[PDB]
Amino acid sequence: INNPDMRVQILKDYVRQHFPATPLLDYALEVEKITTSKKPNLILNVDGLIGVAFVDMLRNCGSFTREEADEYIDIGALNGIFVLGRSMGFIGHYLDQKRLKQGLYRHPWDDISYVLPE
Amino acid sequence: EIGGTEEYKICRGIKEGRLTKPIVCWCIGTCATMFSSEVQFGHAGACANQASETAVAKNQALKEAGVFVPRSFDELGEIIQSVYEDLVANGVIVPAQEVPPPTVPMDYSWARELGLIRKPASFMTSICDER
Amino acid sequence: EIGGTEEYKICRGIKEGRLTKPIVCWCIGTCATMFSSEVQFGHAGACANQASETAVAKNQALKEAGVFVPRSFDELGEIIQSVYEDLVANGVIVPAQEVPPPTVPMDYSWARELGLIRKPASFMTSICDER
Amino acid sequence: GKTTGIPIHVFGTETHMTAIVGMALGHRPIKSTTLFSRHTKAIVWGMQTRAVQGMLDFDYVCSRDEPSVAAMVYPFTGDHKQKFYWGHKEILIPVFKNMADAMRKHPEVDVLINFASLRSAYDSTMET
Repeated sequence: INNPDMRVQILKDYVRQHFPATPLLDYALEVEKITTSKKPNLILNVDGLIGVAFVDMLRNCGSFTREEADEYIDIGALNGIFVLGRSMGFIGHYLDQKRLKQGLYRHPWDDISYVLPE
Repeated sequence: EIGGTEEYKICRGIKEGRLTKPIVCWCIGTCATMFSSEVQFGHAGACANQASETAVAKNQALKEAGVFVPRSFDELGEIIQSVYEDLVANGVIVPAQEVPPPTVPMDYSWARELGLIRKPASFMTSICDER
Repeated sequence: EIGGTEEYKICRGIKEGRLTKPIVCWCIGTCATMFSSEVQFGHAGACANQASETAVAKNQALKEAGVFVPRSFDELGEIIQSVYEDLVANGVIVPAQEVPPPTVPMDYSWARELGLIRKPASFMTSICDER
Repeated sequence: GKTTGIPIHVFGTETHMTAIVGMALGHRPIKSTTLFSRHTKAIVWGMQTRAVQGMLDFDYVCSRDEPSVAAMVYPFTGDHKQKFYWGHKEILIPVFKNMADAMRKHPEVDVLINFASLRSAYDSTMET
């Protein structure tokens, strides 16, 4: 709680400064208040911060009806955000491995517990 | 420790003849006596409400009861050794010959941290660092 | 070694005064003398064609030339030490004080084999074993 | 020896090589003058990663400033880099498909260690 996730900070601060209303974020931050008073690392993480902020955006940006906002969450628009976003990193890695002229991987046997029948 | 009257049950047990084995005891919280105001220590039950609940009072009572009480905590090792040595001398204790115990391997994590081992990285990245 | 006449070039060099430094030499293949038939040893050029190409002959010639030749291979250490000790004594060699070398971490593979470390398997299978 | 019951007497580097012979027969109880410097750089012909690491470890304990293996030549793979260890530090050594490039890219090299089979050893040494 005293050592924040920078990704959370960046977003939290943008959201607070530009969103007209953030009711669900406010609710989540209240839950964070409770959980962090159990164990200090029970912070609202980047997945929680993006999740609730996105709901607040769909609901309170004024472009969607409740029904529409709810349908979009349900049909997994949020999964789309992660998939689309992460696709950049993944392509990045592919290119990186190719450029690094990295050879075929085989997992080492000493890291596998073979518990076969007799 | 300071706070409570639990330590006095021992004095009672010795007096009653229930407790016969040698008992070494030291009650921490002697400093509290020197403070101008009531000081609540780390523990929940480290608060002296009565005059009897002080570490000083308890130590005095135990010493009077026949308990082996050191001058301060610093002399605790000394008095324990004193008692022990007398018990060996009186054949109460017969120290058993020391046997070496089974050997457990060092955890990999630890070994790597103290840099005793080296294991080559199978992977290589250059785009992102989350660590 | 038995086979060849390369070892004789040293006798020549000593006699000519080109080689002045102490030389210790032992030629292996002395057993060959005791065999009723020609025996081809491990190496390609470990075959004595002439009588001069034998280990016995070579060792005799070298000893006569002034080379420090031991009785058998077993006495090689002895004669090397003998020569060395005489060179220290004569101040030819001044042994340098030993400095400890940089330390390299143990290879994981080795450590695990001598059972000095323990590392838990991240995976678990139960359907097929290709090992 | 234990499991079969066969009498096996096992010895190491601390025992003399020909000490077991004595035991068994019951006689004893049971051109250029200087080739290399601390600066010498070499090219390894062949995919001998174990040997190269062997060299690099020797170089480190010898307190050499730089590793003795400059590059490797292996005609079956394309050009790439091989991971190695310089103490506890991981380092990269280039592997070349053609000797011509290895020599060109590494003029500091004066030594070639050839691990070619008896077959391919003549032609490669000739090429060097």
